Amino acid sequence: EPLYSLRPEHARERLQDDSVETVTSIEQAKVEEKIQEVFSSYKFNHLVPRLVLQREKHFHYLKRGLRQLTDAYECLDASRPWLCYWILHSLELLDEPIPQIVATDVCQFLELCQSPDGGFGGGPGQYPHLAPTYAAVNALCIIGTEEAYNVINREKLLQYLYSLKQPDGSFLMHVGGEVDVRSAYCAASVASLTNIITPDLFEGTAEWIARCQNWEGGIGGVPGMEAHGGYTFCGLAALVILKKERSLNLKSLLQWVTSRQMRFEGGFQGRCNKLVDGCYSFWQAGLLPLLHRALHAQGDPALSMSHWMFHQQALQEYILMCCQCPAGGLLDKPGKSRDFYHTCYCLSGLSIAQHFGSGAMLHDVVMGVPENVLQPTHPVYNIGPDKVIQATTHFLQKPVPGF
Amino acid sequence: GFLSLDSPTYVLYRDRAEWADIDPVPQNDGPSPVVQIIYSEKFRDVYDYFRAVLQRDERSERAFKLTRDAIELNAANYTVWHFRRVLLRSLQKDLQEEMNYITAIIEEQPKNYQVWHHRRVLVEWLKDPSQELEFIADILNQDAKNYHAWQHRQWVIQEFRLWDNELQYVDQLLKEDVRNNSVWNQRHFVISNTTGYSDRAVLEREVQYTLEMIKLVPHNESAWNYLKGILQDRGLSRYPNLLNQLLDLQPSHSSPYLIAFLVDIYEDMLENQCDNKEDILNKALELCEILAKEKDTIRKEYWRYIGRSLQSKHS
Ligand SMILES: Cn1cncc1[C@H](O)C1=Cc2cccnc2[C@@H](N2CCN(C(=O)OC(C)(C)C)CC2)c2ccc(Cl)cc21
Ligand SMILES: CC(C)=CCC/C(C)=C/CC/C(C)=C/COP(=O)(O)OP(=O)(O)O
Ligand SMILES: [Mg+2]
Ligand SMILES: [Zn+2]
Repeated sequence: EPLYSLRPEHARERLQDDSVETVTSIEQAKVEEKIQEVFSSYKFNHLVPRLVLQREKHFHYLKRGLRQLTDAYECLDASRPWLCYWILHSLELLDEPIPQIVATDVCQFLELCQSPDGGFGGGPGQYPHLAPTYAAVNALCIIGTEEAYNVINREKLLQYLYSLKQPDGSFLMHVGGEVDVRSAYCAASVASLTNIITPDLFEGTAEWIARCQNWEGGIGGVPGMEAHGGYTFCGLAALVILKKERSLNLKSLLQWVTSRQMRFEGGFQGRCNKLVDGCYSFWQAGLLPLLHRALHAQGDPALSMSHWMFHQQALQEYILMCCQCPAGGLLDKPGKSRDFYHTCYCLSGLSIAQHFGSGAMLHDVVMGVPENVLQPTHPVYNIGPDKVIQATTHFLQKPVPGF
Repeated sequence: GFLSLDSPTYVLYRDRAEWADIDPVPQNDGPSPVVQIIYSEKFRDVYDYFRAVLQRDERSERAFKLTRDAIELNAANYTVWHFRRVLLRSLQKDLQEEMNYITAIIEEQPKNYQVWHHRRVLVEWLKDPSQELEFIADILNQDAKNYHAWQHRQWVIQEFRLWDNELQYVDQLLKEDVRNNSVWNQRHFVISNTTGYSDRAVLEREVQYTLEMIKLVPHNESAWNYLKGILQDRGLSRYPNLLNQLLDLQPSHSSPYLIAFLVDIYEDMLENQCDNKEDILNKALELCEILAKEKDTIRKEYWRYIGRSLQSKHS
């Protein structure tokens, strides 16, 4: 019918296991049967399909979570700036305002997470780490007040990034920590937003990230590892920031990412032969605007002037039909419990799937009710494009710190 | 003298005699809190005591046992892991007992980043990789796609030069699940770091093995990605027999993967000044249209992009 996933021909997209069953085919078939039940529900209940983003339920879930969380969140006690970021960004995508008092309370809490040696920890008094540093800077840029900008100690932040920098061009996540592509992205994101990029900070970084692109076309956590959506987004987004996307084979990358959209489910998988997951709506589909900008900068004449190189409609259908929790919040797939991480990325991926843009060109695809339209998101930073412009302009009136 | 966190006789640190001297330090969440977690009593109790030993930098046997509880409560707390490693060195703890502990904790939470990083630090300290491959194989026996397990496996093999039995282990896992992409990745990792793919006998063996895998399971994307990945290097057009050999699977072993591979062969032929240039282009454009409209419509935008791209370049 008007919904791609509900067309009779869509039944042909089901798994073809070639009569050879393995753990992979068995697990995929189970997910497909579950998704088919969701897709068929309208037909079985004799109702007209209505794709509605449950804005009010999502807002209630988010406004509450911003102040207080159950003990189910104990496993995120060293990730508190991530929770600020996930919630504040989900509220920004839903066009929900931050009361000036809440903005102030977030600023003050992120100040407590900030290390006297630079960067942010996952909670008050915790050691600094690149992942809560990225989340804290992103959350402060979402608030975007002078008070939020002033929380960041730019000189100590630069000193902190230098303390993690490795001779091979990579970065540690934290002191005595692990090295992987996420760290290059977390460092490049905070350094570009706060205007602390010195001539040698990212020396060898582009080359180290390019060594993470493997035989599949995608990018692994470290050289030699299996290509993965989260790492591929981190790798490409860091190269966009560094203006070094050409270090990658962009065509093998384009082919690998597009192949990650599931023909049946419509959503994206994180790796080849794994299951669909709503958060890959951002990590994987977020690569298509980055590749479009990269190919366009090389003057590609065959690029679309209205759509991203993925099925925008099928992704929105997967998110709207399978990833909404009735009580508010979004999830990985049907049968999974809601969480602020999936709420953030399902809505981020929905915004990307709704909003196309390339220079002068602007084209929206809004599946279901028109009220489903979200605020746009910057494909590099995953914060509002207006917040990116405002933060960059503000930090550009400050000099890059000296030694 | 361990008192397990799940033990029916576990007692809160605030009710323990050997901890009476120390005042627990509460978390400073500020006056108006945000993303405040309503911690369970057990969690709050261990973390208020951990905050006290950390703030005073107490490098004691009791602080060491306390980190085990704090890790058990939240194994992602990297500050706790850092302090535990400070204590392992300061207290001169037996690192083989610490390996027994990390083995048990990884078995419980095999997806946690911190646990694998700690195991790597221990292996580095001990300069002992002897237990590694067998421990990883036990994790992979439970989840054959565990990304941290495969990453630790590659680190182990590369660092300690344990290449010799890896292709055999890869062959075993591929028999179990030919669709396991992490295993196809390991295959490439092993070959590229040993013989390489420049050795013609190795390349031939790999392409034949992959083609036999494709015949058994034609819709298995991993084997198709692997065949492409090992040949795309020198260029698909460099292998003239490949096209005819795939075109001979068109009635029997067809899939949008076979069709997509044909388009990749045609793209490369068109870039390397092939004979019957206009014929190749139209063959490629026909397959692009079939893929976009019929066989692979989820990728319609990609296939239309390729169609336009091929036209723009090779018209
Ligand atoms: C890779 N992937 C893709 N879908 C999911 C994942 C992973 O589960 C995953 C994603 C991720 C990405 C960025 C920052 N933090 C995390 C974190 N999540 C944990 C679960 N969670 C969460 O709310 O759980 C509750 C409180 C409901 C139990 C959301 C945050 C995490 C922490 C350790 C590890 Cl090994 C993996 C992950
Ligand atoms: C900026 C930043 C910190 C980005 C993080 C990116 C991200 C999502 C990373 C995931 C890394 C990883 C080892 C996943 C494996 O888990 P899995 O078993 O869930 O993978 P799968 O979904 O393919 O099964
Ligand atoms: Mg760590
Ligand atoms: Zn997910």
